[PDB]
Amino acid sequence: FQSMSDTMVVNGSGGVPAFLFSGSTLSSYRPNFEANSITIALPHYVDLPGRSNFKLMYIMGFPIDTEMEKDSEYSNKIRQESKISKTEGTVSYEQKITVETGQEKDGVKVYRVMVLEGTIAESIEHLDKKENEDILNNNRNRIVLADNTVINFDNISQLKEFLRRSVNIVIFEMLRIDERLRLKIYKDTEGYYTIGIGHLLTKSPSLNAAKSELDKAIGRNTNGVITKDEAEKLFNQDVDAAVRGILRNAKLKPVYDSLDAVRRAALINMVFQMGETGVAGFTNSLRMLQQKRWDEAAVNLAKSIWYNQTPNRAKRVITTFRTGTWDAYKN
Amino acid sequence: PAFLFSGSTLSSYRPNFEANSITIALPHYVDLPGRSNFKLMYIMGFPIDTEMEKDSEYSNKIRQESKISKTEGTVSYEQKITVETGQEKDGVKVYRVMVLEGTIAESIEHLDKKENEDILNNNRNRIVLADNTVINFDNISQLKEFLRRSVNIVIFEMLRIDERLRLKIYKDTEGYYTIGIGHLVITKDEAEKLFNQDVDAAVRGILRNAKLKPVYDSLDAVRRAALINMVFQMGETGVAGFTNSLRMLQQKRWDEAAVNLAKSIWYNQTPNRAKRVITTFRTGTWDAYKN
Repeated sequence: FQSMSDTMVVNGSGGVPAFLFSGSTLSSYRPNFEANSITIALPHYVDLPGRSNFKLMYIMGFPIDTEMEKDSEYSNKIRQESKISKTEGTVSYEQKITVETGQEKDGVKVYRVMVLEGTIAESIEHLDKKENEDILNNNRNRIVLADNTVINFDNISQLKEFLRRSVNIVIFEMLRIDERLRLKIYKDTEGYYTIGIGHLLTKSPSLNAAKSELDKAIGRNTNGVITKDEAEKLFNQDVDAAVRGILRNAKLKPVYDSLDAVRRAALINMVFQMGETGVAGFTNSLRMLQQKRWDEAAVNLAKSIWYNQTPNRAKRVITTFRTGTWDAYKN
Repeated sequence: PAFLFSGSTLSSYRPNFEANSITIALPHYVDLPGRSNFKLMYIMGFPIDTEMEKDSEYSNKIRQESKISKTEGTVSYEQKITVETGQEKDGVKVYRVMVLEGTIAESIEHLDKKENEDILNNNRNRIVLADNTVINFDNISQLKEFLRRSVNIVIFEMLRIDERLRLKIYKDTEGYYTIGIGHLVITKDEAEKLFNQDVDAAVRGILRNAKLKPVYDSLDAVRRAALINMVFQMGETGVAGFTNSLRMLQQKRWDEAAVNLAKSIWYNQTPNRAKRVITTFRTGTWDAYKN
């Protein structure tokens, strides 16, 4: 006679998903269903609010997104792929996104939702969690865009670095307006050679020393000129160091992680302007931001030499601290 | 339910959908053949059993509890059982199936897999019987002891005849202090547990012995009892020294063994027990003991 033994392992190319109920899911939307705790072990189907072709199946409290070629009752229709590349291209800041991990074969798709309708910043933090490392490393990782098209990534690292790019362009564009992008070396007000977006090259008065330091930074013979793309890299590196210093700061680090990445960037904006301890010495204005009283914090920030010395820039940053969007930057 | 999708399941049922595919990540509902009130839901290769008082599309009606004692009752060894583990809250039952319509012997071996320790230790264990009633067990050890008591029904009667069920401490025929059933005051229950333990021992000792393990695999449950019986009397090493007769079972030829056992000093030293065991070996039945 015949005994079936079913265990845990997933040893081959059948497309069974690995660690389907591991890790955690970040969701900005709660399901409800039933009052009995012990039936989340049972399948619960629900449509995602305001969407189409986006039925979810909840099980063990996790959302699973499911697609089928053959017409189905509980499965979604197959989603088309986006024309946004995985290697380059980005998704815009004001769109939510859904991050998934899982499998597909012969017109059947089963994907564990890791991030349900969250921001790019939130997803970046979420996928970086250690508990999630197992499910993201042994499955196919994709992003389901707002328009319900899909971007498939070759690996988790490619996705998160895609997302790293998606957030970082915005701080670049913003800072381009406030500080200027310079693709040739230029000597600034005090007499320091600079390039890109406010990147100091050297503490030496020699242009040659600057041209040499720029070469050292880019890793080629530049002759004092760089491309928009290299400038962006230098910027990203500078951003990363600015966030570094914000964490080593006792007054900035707290108000930092308590803001949405848009406001976090408004802080980075000041850091680029008046240095880390200058911004640090604002004190009273930070606490009002922490408390999420934007209209009041904006009023205190205006009461400053900074608002006085740079009116137009200070308004854009302050309006960015009111409405946690990039509304202040247009045209 | 802790570890709900951990360990392994043994099943005598073959589902009507593809195994080992992405396909199993979607739920499948089967209505177990021949069984009334026995809907199951498969997910990720595991069957989940559910009871709700409320009327439902993919659930079972609340199952009646069996009147069989969880502490000293048995289920007939001729019957398949289902073994489940899980939780109950507010009229709703969620049980992961560990053994689906398996024999008692199959269940005992499967519930001993270390991969299953965590889940049997941390949820409620119950047997769903052939007639759809259930025995709920206080803890998994009690279940294990229940099963063990159900397969040993026969070997117990055999050895209680040959070696006697003694409650108060008596002296074995070698100076050894012996209680229960040839075990080196208590109640008949306390003895039965010791016996289960000593049957475990003998079987473990038999497998671990090079000479006995192969000849033991080529035996049906009844002839196994005969072999276990011999080990209870003389030990693994003594039994294993019966190479002549011993090989005749590994060639499945009896009768030629029934007399090549009476050749022994063993037969001459304890003729009554030995004729019985020999007869048991010959017929592969219990007709030597049923009196």
